[PDB]
Amino acid sequence: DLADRFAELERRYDARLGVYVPATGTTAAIEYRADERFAFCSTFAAPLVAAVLHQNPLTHLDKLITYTSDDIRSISPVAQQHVQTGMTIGQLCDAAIRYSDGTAANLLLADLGGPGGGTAAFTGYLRSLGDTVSRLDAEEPELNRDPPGDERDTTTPHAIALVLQQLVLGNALPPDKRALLTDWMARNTTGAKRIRAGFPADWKVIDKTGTGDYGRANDIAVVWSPTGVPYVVAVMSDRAGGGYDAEPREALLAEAATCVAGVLA
Ligand SMILES: Cn1nnnc1SCC1=C(C(=O)O)N2C(=O)[C@@H](NC(=O)[C@@H](O)c3ccccc3)[C@H]2SC1
Ligand SMILES: Cn1nnnc1SCC1=C(C(=O)O)N2C(=O)[C@@H](NC(=O)[C@@H](O)c3ccccc3)[C@H]2SC1
Ligand SMILES: Cn1nnnc1SCC1=C(C(=O)O)N2C(=O)[C@@H](NC(=O)[C@@H](O)c3ccccc3)[C@H]2SC1
Ligand SMILES: Cn1nnnc1SCC1=C(C(=O)O)N2C(=O)[C@@H](NC(=O)[C@H](O)c3ccccc3)[C@H]2SC1
Ligand SMILES: Cn1nnnc1SCC1=C(C(=O)O)N2C(=O)[C@@H](NC(=O)[C@H](O)c3ccccc3)[C@H]2SC1
Repeated sequence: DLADRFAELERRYDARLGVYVPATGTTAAIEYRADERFAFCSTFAAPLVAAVLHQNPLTHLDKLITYTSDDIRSISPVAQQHVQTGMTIGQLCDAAIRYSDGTAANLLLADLGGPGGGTAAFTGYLRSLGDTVSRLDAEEPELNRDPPGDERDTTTPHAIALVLQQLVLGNALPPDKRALLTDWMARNTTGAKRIRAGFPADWKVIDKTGTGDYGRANDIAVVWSPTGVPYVVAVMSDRAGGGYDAEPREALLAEAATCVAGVLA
């Protein structure tokens, strides 16, 4: 039984684990703590890039954004290297997805604009996709830091799975913009040890990870079977029992994904 397996993983990793896989015509939804809130961490970058793509003509990707020393205040593997030249919106989208670049995410929030440095407009974008649960309240790095149980900067496995389903498999974006989002997630550099690790090599996986304080580790993915049948997989976790400095445990996500893959294979 899946729920027993997931509960065993929670005990193993001193963690809280949330899992959602939407139903298909032949598979029931998989749910474990699916409606409990967990911090987004960088998983929000996927719908953030969708929002920026949706909002603008595609040639907005070529607009140069300049930024300075006081803009680098979070892990930013790409933006730190390009601070002297600026980055285009397309480069920012690439970095935000593929490297979880926090400065890139903050600059994209600013590009979206409006109250809360773009966080209200981001939340509004999710509302437009029928998500009345998720909320973004802070930028990077603060959005990773809310205490366990705090609702700020949270989604749920169920909510984020349904959002990602619309973005990747549905019609939230026109095909040209959808392809940009999907390809950036396909070329992600941060997810090899999470959902990807739980699915056989002949399944395709595209994903966006998140990692935060209090042992937070997330991954949201779309996977395709070897015959092209897609599934959406959201796995979220935290480790409040270890306090603020608890390490994220990628292996919890890999094991959870292995259990999911066993059901879907
Ligand atoms: C196993 N796993 N999976 N996901 N997260 C983890 S471990 C959590 C984690 C730790 C930690 O110490 O344990 N960190 C560092 O150490 C910091 N390194 C950097 O800030 C920086 O060098 C960097 C950031 C990103 C890419 C390359 C370089 C960060 S990176 C996040
Ligand atoms: C997804 N991909 N990329 N490279 N190889 C693949 S798997 C082959 C494939 C499958 C399938 O059932 O094998 N598809 C879907 O599922 C249908 N749509 C989407 O995936 C779609 O919502 C989307 C359309 C346009 C741009 C981005 C996303 C098609 S797309 C072709
Ligand atoms: C309960 N127990 N007993 N023995 N092993 C365990 S649990 C295994 C384990 C976990 C874990 O994931 O569970 N860790 C963290 O999280 C990491 N802590 C830090 O990075 C940080 O707080 C720190 C870095 C340097 C000096 C002091 C603190 C390491 S500690 C090893
Ligand atoms: C790829 N890699 N390689 N080694 N470790 C990695 S992890 C990939 C990664 C992700 C992610 O998308 O999973 N991130 C976030 O989410 C952002 N979290 C924060 O900035 C954050 O404040 C924070 C960072 C670390 C510890 C506690 C809080 C960053 S951090 C880098
Ligand atoms: C670019 N790169 N190189 N290697 N991995 C990478 S990817 C980024 C990354 C870095 C880094 O260097 O940025 N890491 C550390 O530093 C390690 N942190 C720890 O193991 C950890 O917190 C710890 C636990 C217990 C005691 C002491 C330290 C890992 S975590 C992954």
